[PDB]
Amino acid sequence: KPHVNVGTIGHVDHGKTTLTAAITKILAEGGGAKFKKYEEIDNAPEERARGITINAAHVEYSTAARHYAHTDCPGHADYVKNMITGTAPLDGCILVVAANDGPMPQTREHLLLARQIGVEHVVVYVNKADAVQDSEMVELVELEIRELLTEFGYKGEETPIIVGSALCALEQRDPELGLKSVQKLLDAVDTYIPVPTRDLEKPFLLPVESVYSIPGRGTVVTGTLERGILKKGDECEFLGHSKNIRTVVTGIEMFHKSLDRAEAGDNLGALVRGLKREDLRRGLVMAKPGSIQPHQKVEAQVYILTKEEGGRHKPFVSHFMPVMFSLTWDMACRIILPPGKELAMPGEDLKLTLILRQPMILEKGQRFTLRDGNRTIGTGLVTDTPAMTEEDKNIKW
Amino acid sequence: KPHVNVGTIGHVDHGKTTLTAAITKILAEGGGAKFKKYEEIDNAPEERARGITINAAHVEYSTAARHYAHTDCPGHADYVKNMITGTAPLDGCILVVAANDGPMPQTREHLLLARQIGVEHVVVYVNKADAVQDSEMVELVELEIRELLTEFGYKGEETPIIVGSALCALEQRDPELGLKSVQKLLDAVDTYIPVPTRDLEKPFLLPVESVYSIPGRGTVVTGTLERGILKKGDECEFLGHSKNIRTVVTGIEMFHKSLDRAEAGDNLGALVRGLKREDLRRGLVMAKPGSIQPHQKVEAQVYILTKEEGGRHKPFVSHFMPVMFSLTWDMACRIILPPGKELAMPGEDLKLTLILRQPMILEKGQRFTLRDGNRTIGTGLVTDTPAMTEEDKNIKW
Amino acid sequence: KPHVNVGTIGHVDHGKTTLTAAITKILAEGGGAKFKKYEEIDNAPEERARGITINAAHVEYSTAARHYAHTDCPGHADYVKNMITGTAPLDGCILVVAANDGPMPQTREHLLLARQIGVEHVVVYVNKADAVQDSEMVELVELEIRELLTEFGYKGEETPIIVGSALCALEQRDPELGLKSVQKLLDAVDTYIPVPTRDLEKPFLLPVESVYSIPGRGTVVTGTLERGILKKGDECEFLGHSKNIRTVVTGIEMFHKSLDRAEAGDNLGALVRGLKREDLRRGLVMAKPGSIQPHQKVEAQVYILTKEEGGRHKPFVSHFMPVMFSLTWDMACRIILPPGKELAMPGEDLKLTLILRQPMILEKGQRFTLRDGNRTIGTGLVTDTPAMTEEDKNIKW
Amino acid sequence: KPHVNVGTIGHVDHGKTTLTAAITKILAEGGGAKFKKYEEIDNAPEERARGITINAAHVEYSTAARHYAHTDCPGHADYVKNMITGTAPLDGCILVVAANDGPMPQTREHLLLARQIGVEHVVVYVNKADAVQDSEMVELVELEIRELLTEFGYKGEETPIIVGSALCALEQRDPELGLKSVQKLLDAVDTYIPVPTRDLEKPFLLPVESVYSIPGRGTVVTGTLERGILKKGDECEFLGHSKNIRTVVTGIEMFHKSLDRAEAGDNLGALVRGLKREDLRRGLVMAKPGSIQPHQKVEAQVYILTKEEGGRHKPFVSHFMPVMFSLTWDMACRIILPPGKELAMPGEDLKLTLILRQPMILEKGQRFTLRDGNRTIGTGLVTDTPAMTEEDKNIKW
Ligand SMILES: Nc1nc2c(ncn2[C@@H]2O[C@H](COP(=O)(O)OP(=O)(O)O)[C@@H](O)[C@H]2O)c(=O)[nH]1
Ligand SMILES: Nc1nc2c(ncn2[C@@H]2O[C@H](COP(=O)(O)OP(=O)(O)O)[C@@H](O)[C@H]2O)c(=O)[nH]1
Ligand SMILES: Nc1nc2c(ncn2[C@@H]2O[C@H](COP(=O)(O)OP(=O)(O)O)[C@@H](O)[C@H]2O)c(=O)[nH]1
Ligand SMILES: Nc1nc2c(ncn2[C@@H]2O[C@H](COP(=O)(O)OP(=O)(O)O)[C@@H](O)[C@H]2O)c(=O)[nH]1
Ligand SMILES: [Mg+2]
Ligand SMILES: [Mg+2]
Ligand SMILES: [Mg+2]
Ligand SMILES: [Mg+2]
Repeated sequence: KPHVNVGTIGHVDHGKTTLTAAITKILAEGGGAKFKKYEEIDNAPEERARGITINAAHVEYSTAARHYAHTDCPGHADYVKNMITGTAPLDGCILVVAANDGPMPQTREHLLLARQIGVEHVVVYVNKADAVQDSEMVELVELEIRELLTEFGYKGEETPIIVGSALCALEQRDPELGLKSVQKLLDAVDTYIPVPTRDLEKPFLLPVESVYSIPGRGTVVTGTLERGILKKGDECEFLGHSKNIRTVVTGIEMFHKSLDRAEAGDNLGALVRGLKREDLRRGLVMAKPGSIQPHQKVEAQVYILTKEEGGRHKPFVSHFMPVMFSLTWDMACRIILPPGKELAMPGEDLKLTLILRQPMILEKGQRFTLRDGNRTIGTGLVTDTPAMTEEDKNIKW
Repeated sequence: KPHVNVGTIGHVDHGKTTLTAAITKILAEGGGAKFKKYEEIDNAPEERARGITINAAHVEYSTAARHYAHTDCPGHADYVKNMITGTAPLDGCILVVAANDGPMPQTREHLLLARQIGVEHVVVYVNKADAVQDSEMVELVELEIRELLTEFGYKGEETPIIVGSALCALEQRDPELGLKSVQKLLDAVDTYIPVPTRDLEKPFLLPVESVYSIPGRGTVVTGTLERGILKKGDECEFLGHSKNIRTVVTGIEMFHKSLDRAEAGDNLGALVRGLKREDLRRGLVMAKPGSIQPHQKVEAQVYILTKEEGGRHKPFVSHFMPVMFSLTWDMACRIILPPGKELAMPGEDLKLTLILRQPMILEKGQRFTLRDGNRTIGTGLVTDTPAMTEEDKNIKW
Repeated sequence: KPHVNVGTIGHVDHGKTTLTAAITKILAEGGGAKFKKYEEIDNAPEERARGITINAAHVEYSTAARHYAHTDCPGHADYVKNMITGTAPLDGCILVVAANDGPMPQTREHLLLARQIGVEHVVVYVNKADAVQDSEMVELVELEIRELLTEFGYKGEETPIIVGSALCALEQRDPELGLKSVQKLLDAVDTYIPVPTRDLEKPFLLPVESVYSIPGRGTVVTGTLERGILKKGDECEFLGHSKNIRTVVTGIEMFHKSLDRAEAGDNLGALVRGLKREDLRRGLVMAKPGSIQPHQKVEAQVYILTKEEGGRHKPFVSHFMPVMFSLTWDMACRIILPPGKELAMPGEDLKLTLILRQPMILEKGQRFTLRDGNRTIGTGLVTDTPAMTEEDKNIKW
Repeated sequence: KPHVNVGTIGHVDHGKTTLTAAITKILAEGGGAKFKKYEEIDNAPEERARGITINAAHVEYSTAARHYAHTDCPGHADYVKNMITGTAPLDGCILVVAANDGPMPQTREHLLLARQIGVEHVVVYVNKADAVQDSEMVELVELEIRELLTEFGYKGEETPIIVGSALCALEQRDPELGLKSVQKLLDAVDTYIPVPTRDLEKPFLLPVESVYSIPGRGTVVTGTLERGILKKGDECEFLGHSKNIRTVVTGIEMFHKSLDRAEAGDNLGALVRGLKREDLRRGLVMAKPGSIQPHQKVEAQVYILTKEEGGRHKPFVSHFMPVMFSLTWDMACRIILPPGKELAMPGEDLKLTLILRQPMILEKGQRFTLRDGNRTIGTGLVTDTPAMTEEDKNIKW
């Protein structure tokens, strides 16, 4: 069946793990010798991805329509890092909000992060409906949630909100609160969360990994199509490093065979017309003409690694100038702390403003790492590509 | 129940009006029903919108779930002008493709136009299935349409494609091809085409209509919130006329009453901190900080008005410099004709590249008119905001 | 007295009309008929049926046992046209063969036609016995006739053969040859030619004349039961137009009353379970399931109308495509002329092969007309139902 | 004396055997139809028709006008299997109906089988008139029987119905009910039941037994002409294995001599023009062009043999592909238990739908066997040739 990656988000102690466990138990009830229990998921593995350690539980379960890869994390820190470091792909989120607590600070942070990483669809599970002494408490929280969703870019009025008790469901009790709510939840997830797509419909985008030439045929740029479809003869535009080159792809090569087309995910060699090897370089991005434009200024959510993770031992102030690695390029940039913030502490995550020396393909949602010296000092997510201020372009380098 | 605006699109003679008539007839079966017949719909009345005449038929029908306003136009020129002019809202399109003919030129243009004007979802009706013997043909056409959808930005694999005969449906015969296809079509419309929204979850955006001052209180900008929600105390940013002014909305007023918030559709006066009346002007756009960026170069589908439509008398050539009006602003721009067109054919639409003298809010899907002197010679839609090339700078006036 | 439709057949000048006149003469004595002189019967009135003109004399006479409607026609062409169109229904035929001339071409053609239209009983009158020198001739002709009878499907051995002189009978002379032979002929007719039946034991067959709906009850098809018995609750199948629809007849209505059954000859409305108006159309035949199979190709003896009969003025060639009308249906068909035949001349009858665009109920013995636009150009009788050939199926309409 | 195959049919205990015995006496007394007593007959000589067990009692007796091969079977199962396998050919049937019981289930089932096997003539013996007091009971039973006959396609109005007591005739008492009734029965039997005929008038049909070549002369197919007449020069068509080949019989060989014609029952060698040995194969049927059409779907009354008879010791579901043998061909088929039936128990007969991977000559009334491995799991009789559903066609073997 179609595969979908989802995850429970929401403030600590609201029931994310209980829901996840209840889901695995309910769906694995149609016969099953082994399925992850609460405790087994509450204490999840530690995945060291690029020096950063994040405790995350990954369970799999299937509905009558889709196979799901579900991640649940023990603490808020795991979510922040995980969502910013783009370790676990995500097509949709199950926002768990304990009825008796209502949206909490982490509830909002996760929503922001889910929005910023590209999640456009969320399903809300108002958990702990068993511990509620007022049905008034429920109707009120749903309203607050829909407004919260809209506040964070989601269609609050369209978002499915299921009310129930993940606990009752996990301990197979009071079906109207437990089992039923979870079924209603899974149904909402099957219908509201879109199935992943290789985004073949978006303008092709190919980060140039390398360049080479074949005597007698021309210059070839290699790379993996991150999205769209590249067709032989298609017009292309290379962007980055303060340059814009418009030409045509006269040939596509994969597995030593000439092809008429390549699609997102294909590692290919694109033969381009007229251009010579010195005209191109790793770092440029070949895209459908006019589909994207380089950005030199960006706002990004950035996790600053701790010394343990191999990052900085001390904080840094505005105008700190590490080198940003994103896609296949690397570019020097200047970090600008938010108003107030005088120091950027290691282990801390914040919304930073980054200005690259030269405009590069830096799309919203695009991930990057910051390196100073030979170590990674931060990992981030582009959240906005604000307009370069008059003072910004008057920056020194 | 929910109201949704839809319309049939596709190449002439593929069955758009027959399908429309079939739908009305079928949904007319019982209740307080008075439906329009083929002839009535085919002989679409003309309508004038800002000096531009268009033959368009409008019918209404409701499924069990929604009410629909449906637009069907006789000729291709009708759709081109109607979709570029932005006369009415379009939440979804019903792309009609005749099975024997397969996708044709107008099939492509309408899809592109639909995507450009903002239609995110279309449902496809492969018509005239009755006129085919080889289901082999139909299968190929469906595959072809899915690639076509993907080619134009729509999720081809996800798009509902219904095969049938609008004629059999209209003439109440061969139900598997007729009635049942129409029922499947309407279901798909009900489920795949989103209900309109006021986009309250999007970043607030307020095109400034005017500016005034209240002694002892401050400067006020007036305008109608185009999307999102504005709250008293919200940080805001004015964009346009090469200016980036960031401040805060300290007061929102409507009906001579102060408000804590306003949302899309509200015509309001927004009191802003610090700024003076000379610091602002009609044409600027007040938006959530960093949400949008002004553009100076844009690609657009532009309809060149006819001489009798009040358009220009002499077709203009590349580098013509009309004045662009969009939102509440006006700005000089330079036009660059498409590669392959030496002149802007009157009464014809084309893909122009326009460069504004100054960056202004010009979002994709945004409409604008081009005026030469006091007369409008073209009305367009932003389709892309390409990277401003070094050459595009060197151009003067 | 039961009623039987009979008629004389046989070669021109063999004595059909004289015999017919002799019969009325002999029966007029006892008041079982009004004597019609040879001259009155010979100068047969011209009649017009669906434009087709044929001269036929109709006389009525009664034997003590039955009442008879006797048809006698002047020329071979009248017989051919009459039998192909079935203008004068025949329950049995009196084959007249002149002993002095023996079986002739038309003797064979009439027996063949008689067989093809469903006549199963023929009594023979070997006429002009007064002109045969001896029995050898007669005895030999009789033998030849019985053999001929068997050659065309009849039981030559059981078939009554009366020898005599219709002329002697008519002129009341030579009692043995005349009077006695005619009385013997009539006795044989009374005995060997069975009274007509409604074929109530045959599988019911109801050509659908129209379809209508009764709110709260369902879809009703109307038509005249051509044969068999239809009972409420009976399973039925609708055949034709490449449709295979099986259901049950849940109601039978005639004279605005609900009936439990109807019989051949009844014009009724059959309420059929589950089907909607869209499922059915005039032209389909409702029949006992599996009782009949639609045919798409047939051989038929076809009379091509002259322009005076409203037909074509010019001959047509092989592959001509009129529309065949039979029972309550109409269907395009392609005509294939006989081997050698290069032109179908108006006023000519010939064996044609017709292939329908779609299989329809078209049985051997079934009649049809061929129309080109608004005029009937041919009227035919199905004589065989050959299976479709590979190239036949590969017909382009 | 002419020979006519006959047998009694009717519900159990209605007096079939008694009537049989009563028959062997009345004719063995006068002449030498040597009677066999009730017990002899009642305990019929169990016969085997290809493993298939059939307790059938055979008896011969003659009437001054004919010799008869009369068969009587103990249980319902015997008749079903006997008629389905056609082990004992029937030119006519003697339907026994207890006048006190009237038509019962088996009475109807036997009439249907009789019709399904081609029996066109039945004589009815209303038995046990001695057990009935009122004459109304009787006349009512006769009316019911005539309705029953008509219901099954027989001419209920002309079918001879004899009332009496087979027990009285047998025990020679009450001549009116006994003797005189059986005398009336036999007279009706001699009169109503016609004499068979090889049928030399239908389109020649030659199931191909084998193929061989005569170098310098051509390909020869051998087989016994099942019907019609084949003449040298006649055009022919090979049907089966979806290979429609047409040609001409350039030679006929029987008894090592070249003949001009051959007729039904003749085992011959047919030399066909142009075709090569590879072009033909056993199993194909050579027939007059268009005279017959291959069938890939069929409904049939199939008897599922019992393990004792060699059938699959277990029942089979609607999804089973045994191999079907009929005429000289063999073909894999998919059995489709009718909607409702979930299994096919051995020893049980039922209407089945059969889909052959290829269109073979399988006419209604044609017999076949079904095999699993080298075991015959069922024997059947084709009763209907339904159209292939677009579903049936999309069948993968
Ligand atoms: N009463 C009640 N307690 C619940 C429910 N769901 C979870 N809990 C309890 O709340 C605590 C935190 O739940 P847990 O799933 O670990 O929260 P997480 O941090 O979001 O994963 C545990 O003590 C759970 O047993 C519920 O529906 N009702
Ligand atoms: N055979 C067939 N003709 C159709 C069907 N739908 C429409 N048509 C015919 O196609 C022609 C054009 O249809 P119309 O609805 O006016 O096309 P439009 O130009 O797309 O509006 C008319 O002659 C219709 O009767 C269909 O399902 N089958
Ligand atoms: N000698 C003789 N002539 C006869 C007899 N019956 C008819 N004819 C003559 O044969 C001719 C044709 O007879 P008619 O009845 O018109 O033949 P039809 O064409 O078959 O109707 C006339 O001249 C009749 O008088 C008969 O029994 N004997
Ligand atoms: N009263 C009466 N009994 C009869 C008559 N014919 C047969 N029976 C009885 O009915 C029973 C069944 O008859 P049988 O010939 O075995 O029936 P079958 O199964 O149709 O062969 C036996 O007990 C017979 O004695 C009859 O004319 N009158
Ligand atoms: Mg947890
Ligand atoms: Mg139209
Ligand atoms: Mg005459
Ligand atoms: Mg018995």
